[PDB]
Amino acid sequence: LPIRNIPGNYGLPIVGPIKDRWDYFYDQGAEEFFKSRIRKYNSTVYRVNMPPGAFIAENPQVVALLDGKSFPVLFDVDKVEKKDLFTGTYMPSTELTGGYRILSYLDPSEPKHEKLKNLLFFLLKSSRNRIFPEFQATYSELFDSLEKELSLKGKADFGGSSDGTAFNFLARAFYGTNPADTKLKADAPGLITKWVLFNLHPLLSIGLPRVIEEPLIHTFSLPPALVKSDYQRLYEFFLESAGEILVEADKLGISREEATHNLLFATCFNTWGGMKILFPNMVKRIGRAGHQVHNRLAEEIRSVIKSNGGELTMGAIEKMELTKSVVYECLRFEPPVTAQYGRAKKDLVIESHDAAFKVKAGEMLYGYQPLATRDPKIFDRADEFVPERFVGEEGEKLLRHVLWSNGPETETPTVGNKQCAGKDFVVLVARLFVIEIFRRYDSFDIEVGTSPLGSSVNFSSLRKA
Ligand code: HEM
Ligand SMILES: CCCCC[C@@H]1O[C@@H]1C/C=C\CCCCCCCC(=O)O
Repeated sequence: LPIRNIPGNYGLPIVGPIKDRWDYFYDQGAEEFFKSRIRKYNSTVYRVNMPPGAFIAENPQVVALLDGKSFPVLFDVDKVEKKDLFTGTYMPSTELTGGYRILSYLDPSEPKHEKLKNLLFFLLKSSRNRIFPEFQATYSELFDSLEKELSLKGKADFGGSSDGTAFNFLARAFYGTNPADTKLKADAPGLITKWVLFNLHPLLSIGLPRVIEEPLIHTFSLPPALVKSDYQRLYEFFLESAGEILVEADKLGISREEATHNLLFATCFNTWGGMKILFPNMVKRIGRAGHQVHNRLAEEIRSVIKSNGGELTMGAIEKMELTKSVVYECLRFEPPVTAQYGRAKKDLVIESHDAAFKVKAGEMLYGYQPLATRDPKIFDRADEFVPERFVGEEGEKLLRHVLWSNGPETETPTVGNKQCAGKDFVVLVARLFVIEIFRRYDSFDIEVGTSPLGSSVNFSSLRKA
């Protein structure tokens, strides 16, 4: 391929980044922010400032990788460092996480990265026999509550009930603990939300005018001290609930304190936060796919479950072709976490589809995943949600291009990479979500809107079987 100069510029100091930040949050939004510049530069690889800049990030300058050929460089640990850039060009204060640099911020070359990731592998593996009955029991309550709300109001706010459900499910599946039986009561969603806000506010817009938002959440960090006691409530819950997992932490040579802050982060930020983005988006997309798709999903899931003697099992789910594919299409069409960063360890040649580009050691690389996963030179009808995309031998090959987990879907998280530790779990619970919906309902209608993180979704009808 021809070597090309990386297009784009960073504009003037201070003023360049601010204008790019207004574009990103207010005047264009992220998708059009990235696409308008692809069109301008005639390149899917270019230089751009990324938020937050201001006083929170020291350097907003990145090289954006916005196609599915160049983006995978971000998985390659021989090529990029993955230290302290989970949230990009800035890092939330370790005051927010008990003074620790949590697993998600550690490079694979740090020994504690191996210990902590192995701990989460154990967390997940040791919960395998609770996932099914706990998901089915807690999500059954969710849908009871949603049917109730629909009959009262004529619509049912999904996100307003499903946040509690997700956390209840995680506590019971991961720790055999019902939050209702603890001091947390039903408080966890609110505590986690505030704490996540304190972590992620430099990257978020909450719909307020820019005159308020910019000074309040985009220039300076929100003080960690103001969430410290909310965090302590969550910490004490993990300390008292994580008994069996803490013995294994002890065996792995991890302090009880470090294990607990890490278990909290993994459950509350990685898992519950990812679920908080994913499930309402799934409802939105599946809802938009229409009633014929719902009926086909319903017929598949029910038949397969009946063929399995009414028992839902891991192996039964492998039969549910459209179900597996729909889940994959949700993850491709709309990756829940869109921002992946990596610092070039050495000088690199990054190939895109029509040119190659030279980056120097130390440059921050950034990918906006939905432009890699909706890349029209990799996927046909790339901006269409196609439920059956991954069905059959030929569709399954395309999975290596589904990147939600910070790696190809065909690859496994290891202690050596930075691929999502809960990869298999996420795909599992997302499938169980679809299974629970369509073993109850032949179809549904939604009303949708925007959320600071993902989507705001209402059911306006739920057609029971
Ligand atoms: C639907 C929910 C989830 C979503 C959307 C999601 C997405 C992601 C993404 C994109 C990354 C890469 C971060 C980066 O380096 O830029 C990541 C990393 C990570 N995730 Fe997940 N994830 C989810 C659930 C989970 C679960 C269930 C676990 C269970 C323990 C988990 C644990 C982790 C950990 C420990 C890392 C850092 C990996 C490492 O340092 O090697 N996440 N996740
Ligand atoms: C809300 C919690 C996000 C899900 C957590 C899961 O561990 C991955 C998060 C990876 C990087 C976090 C970046 C924070 C921005 C999240 C929303 C905006 C976006 O999608 O980029």
